[PDB]
Amino acid sequence: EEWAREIGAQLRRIADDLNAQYE
Amino acid sequence: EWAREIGAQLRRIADDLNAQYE
Amino acid sequence: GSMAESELMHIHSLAEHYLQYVLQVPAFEAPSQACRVLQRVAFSVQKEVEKNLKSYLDDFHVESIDTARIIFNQVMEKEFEDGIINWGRIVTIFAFGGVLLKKLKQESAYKQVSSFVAEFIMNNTGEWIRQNGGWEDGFIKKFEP
Amino acid sequence: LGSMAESELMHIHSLAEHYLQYVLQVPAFEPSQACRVLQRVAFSVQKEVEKNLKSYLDDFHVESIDTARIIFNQVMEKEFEDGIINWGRIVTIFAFGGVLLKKLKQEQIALDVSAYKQVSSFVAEFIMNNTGEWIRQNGGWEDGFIKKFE
Ligand SMILES: [Cl-]
Ligand SMILES: [Cl-]
Repeated sequence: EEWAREIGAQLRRIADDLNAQYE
Repeated sequence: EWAREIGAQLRRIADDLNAQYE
Repeated sequence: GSMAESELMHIHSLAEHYLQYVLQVPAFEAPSQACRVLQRVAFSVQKEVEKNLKSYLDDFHVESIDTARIIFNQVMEKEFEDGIINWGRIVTIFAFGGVLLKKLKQESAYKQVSSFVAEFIMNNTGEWIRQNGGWEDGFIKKFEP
Repeated sequence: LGSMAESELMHIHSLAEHYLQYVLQVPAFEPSQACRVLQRVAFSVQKEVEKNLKSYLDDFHVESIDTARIIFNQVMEKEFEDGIINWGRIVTIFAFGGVLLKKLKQEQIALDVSAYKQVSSFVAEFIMNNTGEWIRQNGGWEDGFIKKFE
């Protein structure tokens, strides 16, 4: 579950970076 | 404005980075 | 039918076609434009995840669909815990399902993964999708440009 | 006694300078583990910013050090307006200083071979003024920062 928090954080970061890349 | 959007994204990036290194 | 039914079925179709693309198995006959952009954008996210998170993923041994389901659930719960939804996040749902399908294949997975992916998207983002122009308008405009 | 805050500022400034020198590939006269870790993690963030926030970075032009300072302070003020501090946020201070320095090198009107020294100064001031106490309370650069990211 530490992995869930850590992977979930990185995926959120990736997601929101993608969102911003397309405005 | 661009300043507020960049600051907001940096905050998100920082906090996600922080959470990745528990 | 209900709006709920049409939304879920459309999400499931999208999940299925993406996961087929991840499996590199051909399908007989009409790729919608949402399918095509999802293929592009989700697969690029999937490759980034498989590279950036290699050390985490190599720790998992996804020897069953149950293990995949739990991993997906737990990671998705964390990702969405802040209550924010956007199209980038929706893309990562598909991408992470593909990451886990690939791992399952190595460690019907396709049917079961497409189902739990669809359920999560519907239950956590279905209304947001409706409110933000849907798949064949808002989604494609977001990723084109 | 009378030098604690002076030492802290000079250490912060040294980290900021060495990061910005790393960004521009300028050989440093003096690297510690804190510098190596900071260089890895902050540079990761800098590239992420330059890739994903391109459309916002394209919205401004850094034609002078004065403009760089104003933009830096505006963006940083927004980031830290919720009053929260953590090591990830400190990393982003360095990383955005680097982003701005790269812009300034491309966009500055006046010749300014010393630009990175001026940027390191206002980066150091921000860190000290807004996170200086928190740094001291949270293990410093060795027991706090290095352990966080290693
Ligand atoms: Cl269906
Ligand atoms: Cl922290």
